[PDB]
Amino acid sequence: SEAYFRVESGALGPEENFLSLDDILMSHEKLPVRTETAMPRLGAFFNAVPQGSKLELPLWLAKGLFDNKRRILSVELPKIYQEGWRTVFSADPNVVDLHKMGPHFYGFGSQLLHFDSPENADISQSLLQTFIGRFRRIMDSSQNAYNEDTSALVARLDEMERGLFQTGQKGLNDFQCWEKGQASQITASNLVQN
Amino acid sequence: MFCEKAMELIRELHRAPEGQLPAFNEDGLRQVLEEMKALYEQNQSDVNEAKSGGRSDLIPTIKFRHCSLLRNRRCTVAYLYDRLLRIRALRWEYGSVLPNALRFHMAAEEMEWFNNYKRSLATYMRSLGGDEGLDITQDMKPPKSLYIEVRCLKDYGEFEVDDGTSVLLKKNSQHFLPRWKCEQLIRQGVLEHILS
Amino acid sequence: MAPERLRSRALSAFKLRGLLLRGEAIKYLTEALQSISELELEDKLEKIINAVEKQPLSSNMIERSVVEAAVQECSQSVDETIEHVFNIIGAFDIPRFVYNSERKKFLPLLMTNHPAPNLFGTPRDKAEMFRERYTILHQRTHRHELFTPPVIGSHPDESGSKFQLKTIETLLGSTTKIGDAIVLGMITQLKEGKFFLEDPTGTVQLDLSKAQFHSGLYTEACFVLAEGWFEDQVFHVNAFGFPPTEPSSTTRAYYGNINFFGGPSNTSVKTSAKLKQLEEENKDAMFVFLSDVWLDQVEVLEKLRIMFAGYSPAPPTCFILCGNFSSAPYGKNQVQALKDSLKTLADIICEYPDIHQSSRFVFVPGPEDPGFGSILPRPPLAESITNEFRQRVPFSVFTTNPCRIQYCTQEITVFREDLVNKMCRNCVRFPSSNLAIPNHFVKTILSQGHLTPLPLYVCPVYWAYDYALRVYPVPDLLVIADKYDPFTTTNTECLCINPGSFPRSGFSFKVFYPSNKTVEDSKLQGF
Amino acid sequence: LTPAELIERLEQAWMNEKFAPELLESKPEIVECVMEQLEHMEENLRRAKREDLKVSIHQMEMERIRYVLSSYLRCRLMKIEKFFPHVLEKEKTRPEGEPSSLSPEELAFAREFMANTESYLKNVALKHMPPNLQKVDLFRAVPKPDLDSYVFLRVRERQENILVEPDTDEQRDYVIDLEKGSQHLIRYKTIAPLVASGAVQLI
Amino acid sequence: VFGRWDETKGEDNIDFMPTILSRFDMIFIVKDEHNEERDVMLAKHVITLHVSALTQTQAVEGEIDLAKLKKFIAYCRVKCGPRLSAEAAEKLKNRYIIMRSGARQHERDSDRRSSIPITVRQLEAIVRIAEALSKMKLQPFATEADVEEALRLFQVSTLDAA
Amino acid sequence: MDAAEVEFLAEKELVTIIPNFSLDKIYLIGGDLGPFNPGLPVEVPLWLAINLKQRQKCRLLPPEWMDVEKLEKMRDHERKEETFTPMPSPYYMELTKLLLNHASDNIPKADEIRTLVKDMWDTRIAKLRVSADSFVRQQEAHAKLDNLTLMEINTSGTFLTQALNHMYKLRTNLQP
Repeated sequence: SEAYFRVESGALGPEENFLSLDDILMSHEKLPVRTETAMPRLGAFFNAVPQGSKLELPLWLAKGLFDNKRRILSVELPKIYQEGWRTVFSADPNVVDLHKMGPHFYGFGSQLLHFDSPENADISQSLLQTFIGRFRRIMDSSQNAYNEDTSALVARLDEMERGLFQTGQKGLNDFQCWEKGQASQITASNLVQN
Repeated sequence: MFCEKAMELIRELHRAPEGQLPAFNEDGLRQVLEEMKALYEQNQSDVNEAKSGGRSDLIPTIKFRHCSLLRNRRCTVAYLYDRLLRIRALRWEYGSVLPNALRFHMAAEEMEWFNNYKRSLATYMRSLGGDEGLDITQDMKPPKSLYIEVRCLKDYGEFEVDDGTSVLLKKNSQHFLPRWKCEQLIRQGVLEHILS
Repeated sequence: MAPERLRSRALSAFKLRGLLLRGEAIKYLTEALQSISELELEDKLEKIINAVEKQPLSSNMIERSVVEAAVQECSQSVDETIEHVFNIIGAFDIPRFVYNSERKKFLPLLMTNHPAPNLFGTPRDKAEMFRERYTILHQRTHRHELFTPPVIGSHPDESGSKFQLKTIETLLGSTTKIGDAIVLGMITQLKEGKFFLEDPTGTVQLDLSKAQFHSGLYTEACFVLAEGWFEDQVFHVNAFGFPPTEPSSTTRAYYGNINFFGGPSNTSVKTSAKLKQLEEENKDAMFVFLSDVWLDQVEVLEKLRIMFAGYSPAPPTCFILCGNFSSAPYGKNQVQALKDSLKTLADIICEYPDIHQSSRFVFVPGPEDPGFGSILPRPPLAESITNEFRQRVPFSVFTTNPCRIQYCTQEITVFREDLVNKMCRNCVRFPSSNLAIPNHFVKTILSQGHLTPLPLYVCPVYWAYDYALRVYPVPDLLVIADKYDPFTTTNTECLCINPGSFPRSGFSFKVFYPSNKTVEDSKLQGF
Repeated sequence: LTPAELIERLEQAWMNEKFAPELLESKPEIVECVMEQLEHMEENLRRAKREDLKVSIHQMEMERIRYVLSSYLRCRLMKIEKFFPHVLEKEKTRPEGEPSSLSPEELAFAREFMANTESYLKNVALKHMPPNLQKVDLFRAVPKPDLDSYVFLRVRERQENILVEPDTDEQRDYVIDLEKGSQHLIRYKTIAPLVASGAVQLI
Repeated sequence: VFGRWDETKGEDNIDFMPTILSRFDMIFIVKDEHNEERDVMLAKHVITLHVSALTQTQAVEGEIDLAKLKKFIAYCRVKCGPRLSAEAAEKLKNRYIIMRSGARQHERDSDRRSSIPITVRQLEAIVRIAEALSKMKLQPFATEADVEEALRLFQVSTLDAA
Repeated sequence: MDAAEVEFLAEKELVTIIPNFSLDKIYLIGGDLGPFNPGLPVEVPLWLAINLKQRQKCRLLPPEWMDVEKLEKMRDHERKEETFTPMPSPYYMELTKLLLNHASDNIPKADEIRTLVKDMWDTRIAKLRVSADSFVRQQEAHAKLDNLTLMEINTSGTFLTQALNHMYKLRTNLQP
C-alpha cells in the first residue's frame, strides 16, 4: 500500500510535470535551433552569438526562449522525428531501438508538438502508430517472461515502454507468487538490508 | 553551459529507483545555489544597463539567464521533494526510529520534516477512534491465521505480550504468538514468520 | 481511574507514535503517572513522548532508563543545570573529525572507517599528520578570495583578475616558464640553504632569492602560498606568504553548528538556547592566567599569599597554573618538592570559604614538570602528586597542556610549550623585528592554524593525537604562555595573550573577564 | 443500516477508493459506525473465558473488518499526501451542499502536511534563492489527479445515454447503455458522477 | 634468458623486443626470494595443501567459488563500461608525465635503452586498469582511488623497467 | 489491488462444512452463523471453513459446481464461445485453490477438478489477451467484459489500463 512511488511523468500531456525526474531528464536532451536575433555576451558559452547562427541547446531552454513568432530563435526537429525516420517506424515498429533513439522517445516527441511545426500532425500520428505497433510485443514479453533474464526483451524499449514492461512483470510475479502460496508470508521490508 | 550541475542531483536520485535514500548532497545543493546567485547578479547588471542605458539588444540574454534560473530552481525543488517522498515511505516501510546508518544520510531539516510528519500522522491516527485511535500502520496484509509461529533473528531483550507476561527474544527461539503483536517486529526484521 | 486503563492509554500513545516499551519501562510509566487526571493525560503523554524522542534512540524499543530520563527532562533541570557555564577539556579528550574531500565536509571518527588514535602511532599516522595539516589549510584557502572564477563568470563579469592555486605535480612540463603561478605547500630545507616546497602530490626546489616576503615568521614546516614560475627543475619565487585566515563565524556558516571545540554538547556552546540565556546572568565571571609558577621554591608561595590578599575581593572563577612548576628539576628531589609545595598551596587556600568554594584551581604541566617529557600534548603529572590536593580542594583539576576551556559563551585555548624564540631563530630569510614580533607571531600561529607550526624534532608530538593541537576553528581567546615577555594582541576577532615569565617580567600576571570580553594589562610589582 | 450492510458499504468504498484516480467523497458515517462496531465487539470479547471457540471466531472476523478499514484509510492518506495542494484548494473552494473530499481529521492532516512541506522547502533552499524566485506555488508544482485514467467497473443500477468520447473529434463520440451486472473498461472522467452516486462499482 | 633472473645481468635477462613488450600493460618480473620465515610458512602451506585433499571439499569463508566468480566476471563485462572522471584523469596525466621523465633520465644515466619502454600504450594501460577496478564495483566512473590503485599496480611494472 | 486481496474477497463466499463440535448460533457483525451441530451440514464463510479445517474441527463439502461432468460442460462451452461465459462462482479460481489445497481429502476427484478449472482459466486468459490486443489495435475507447472475474481482471488490468492511458494521451496530444 504505502510504498514509495516517484512523481509520475506528464510528458505525453500538454505540459510536463514540474516535479518529475523523468520529465527533467527528458527535457535536458538537446534540440537544434537557429537564432533569429543576436545575443550579447552569450559567445562565452554558445562577444555576442551572431544572428542566424545554428545551435543545439536543451529542450527546456528552447521552450523557454521560443514564441509563436520566433523572435529569439526558431526550432528544427531532431532527425528521428523527421519524415525519413517516420517511414522506418511505419515499416515495422517492433525492430527499432527506442533506447538508442530516446531513451524518452515518446515524451520528447510529444513535447516537440508545442513548437507549432507544420508536421505536428505527422509527428503525432507517427508516435501513436509506433505505440500501437509495439504494444503487442511489450504485452507478450512482459506478461510471459517469468523468472528469467529480461534484458534482451527490455534492451530496445524506451523509458515509457520499460515502465509498462515492469508493470506487466509485477502482475505476472504477483499472480505466480499467489499461485505458489508465497504471498501468505509476512516479510521484513526492503530496508532490512541495512 | 548552464544548469549542468543541477543534473547531477537529479541523476543521483533517478539512478536509485528502488526507493533507497542516498546521502544528502549538501555541496551539490550549495553549488547550484551559487550558480543561481551568479546568474542573478549578471542579470541585475544587464537589466540595469538595458533600462538606464536604453540598450535594447541585451533582452535575449536577460531571457536566457532568467530561463536558466527557473531551470535550476525546478531541479532543486524536485530533488528535495523526491527525497521527502522516500523519507515519507520509510515511516510505513520500517517504523519510527530509523537506523543510525540511514539517519546519517538525512539532512537536519529532513529529520525535522520527518519528525513533524510522524507527529502529524500520530495525531491523525489518534483522532480516528473513540479513544486510543486506530493504528493504520498495522494490518498491512490481509489476515489469515489469528496466531503465527515466529523465530527470533536478533538477540532482542524481552517483549511483553500480556500485562504480566513477556517472551525473551533470544536468537533461534520460536514462539507462537498473535499476528497483530508480531507484525511490527517481523516488519523490522527482529522476527521471522515461519509458515508458508 | 483504573491502572489498567492508564497502562492501555500509555501503550496506545507510544504505539501510535511508533514506539515499543519494555515491560519495566511501562511499569515505571503506569505508576509514575497515577497522579494524572483524565482531563490532561493525553497532553502529559505527548509531552513525555516528545521528551523521549529527543534522545538518540537506537531502536523502536524503549528501555526503562529512557523513560526515566524523559520524566526527569519533564520535571527537573528543564531550564538549566549549574555546571554548563564552565568546563575544562584535556587535549586527549578532544573529539576527532576527518575532512571528506569528495563530500567537502567534516565527518566523525565514528562514521569514517579510520582507525582510533593510539599513543604508539603507526607509520601511516606520521604521514597523516602533515597531510591533514595541508588538508585543513587547503580547504580553508580555496574558500577565500582565491575561489572559483566562477565558470559562469564570463569576461565583463570577472573583468578583474583572480588567483588560481596549482599543485606541484602540475607545474612540470608544458607549464614551464609561465608568467604567474601560485602554489600552496610546506617550506623546508633538504640541507642548509637548499630550500624546497612540498605538497601531497610532490616536492620542488626553491629559488627564493627574489621573493617578496609578506611579513611573517616563515619557519621550517610552515605552509605557504609561494608565487612564481617553474624552470630548470626549480620553482623561482616572486612572492611568498602564509595562506589567508578564516573567522569562526565563516567556518560555522560553511560547516554548520558542529562542535569542533569539544565538551559534551552536540552543537557548539554558543549556538544553543540554554547557554544563550545563561550568559545573560553570568556577568561576573573572571579567570586568572599565570606561568613560571615556581611553587617548589617558597618565594612563589609568598607571591601566592599576596595574590590571595589582592584578589580576595571579587573572587576569581578560576586560576590557570601554566606548568613548569620546577625551578629545580634536578632529579628525584623535585617530585617530593612539588608534592610538599602543592600540599602547602592547598593548606593556604583552605583559609577562605569563598575562593575555596568558587574558584577552579586548574594545573596544566609543561616540560619542567615530573612525568612525561617534552612530548605533546603534555599528559598530566602523576596522580600520587595530585591526590592530596584534590581530596581537600575538590574545585581543582590536573590536566594536559595544551588544554581547552569552554565558557558559557566563549572558548579559550591554553598552551605553554615554548616556541616564540624558536620561531624567531629559524626563519627562512629573516624574522620581522621590533615591537611587531608578537603580532607577526600570532599572524603565523593563526594562519598556520596549529599550535606547533614547526618540525617534529623541534617540537615532538604523539602522531595519532596531532589533531588535538589544532587552532581551527579559531578560539575566542588564545593563551600562549611562553617564557617570552608578556603581551596582548588580537586578529580576526580572536584575543591572543602571553601572561609571560612572571618572575622575570616584573611580576606581570594577567586576568581576563569573559563576560566583558576584555583583559587587564596588569603589573603586580606594586603589590 | 444493518451491521452486515455497513460492512458491505465499507467494502464498496474500499474498492472504489482503490481504483479511482482521485480522492473520493468522504464516508464519515461508514468510518464512525465501523469503529463503533469494533470497539463494542472488543468490549464484548474481553468479558469472555479462555479457550472459547466463538471468541476466536469473533476475533478473526474483527481482524478482517479492521484490515479493510485500515487499508481504506491508508489509501485515502496516500491520495491526500500525493495531491495535498489540490484537495486543500478544493475544500477551500467547496460550495454549500456538496460533500467534502476530506473528513475534519484528514483536513487537519492535510493542512499540517502542506505547512510542514512548505517550511522544509523554504528553509533548505528557497530562502537562499534570489528574492523573486523564493516562492513556488505548490498548486502548480504538484501534479493534479489524472481523471482520464481507464478503470474497470461493474454497474449496479441501469444507466442510459452514457457518452463515450474516443478522442478530440466530437464526430466520433457515441452513446452507450450500461445494463445492470455488466462490466466495462472505460475512462474515469466519463463515469465519475456514477461512482459518486454508487451507480457503478470500480473493480 | 638465464633461467633465474641473475640480478647482475640487468637488461640482458630479456630477449623480447620492445615492440612486443610495449603491448603488455603489466610486466611482473617475478623473483623467488629466499627468506627463512617465508620458506617455513610456504612449506607448511604446501604440506597442509597436500594433506587436505581428502577433506570432502568444504566451503570456505571470505572468498568466491570459481564457478561463481566466472559468472560474476561475465556479468560485469557485459553490463558495465566505466570512464575516467575529470580529476582522476588529471591525476593520471601528471603522474604519467613524471614517470616518463623518470624513465628518460634512467635511460640517459645508463647510456643504454631499457628493454621495457614506457609509452602512450602504458598510459592507456593505466587507464584500462582503473576502468577494470571500477568495473569490479559496477561504478560508471573511475575515481582517484581507482587511479591510485592502478598506478600502484603499474609502478610494480615500472619497478620492473627501472 | 493484490491477488491476496482478491483472495480476501473470495474468502467471503459461503461453503458448507460438517462440524465435529457443538456450538450455538454466533452473531458475527457480517451476519449470524450456526447453530453448529456435530455431523450435520452448516453453511459458513470460506475463511471460517478453512480455519476450522486447519484446526481439524470440520469436514468440508465441495460446492455444487465442483463436479467433473459440470466442469467439463462449462469448460467445453468456454472453449466454444468467443465471449467469456458465465462462471459457476465469481471467485472460482480462488475457491478452487483454497478448497483443494486445504480439503483435497474431503473432495473426491480433486485432480480432475483442478485440471478442469485450469483449462477454464487458460481459455479465459487467452480471451482477455485477445480483448486487450483488439482494444489497442482498433483504438477503442470502451469495452464490454461482462463475465470476467475479479482475479482474471486483476491479473492483467493494471498493465492494460496504464497502456490505454498512454494511448489516450498520444491520440489526444493535438487537442489544443
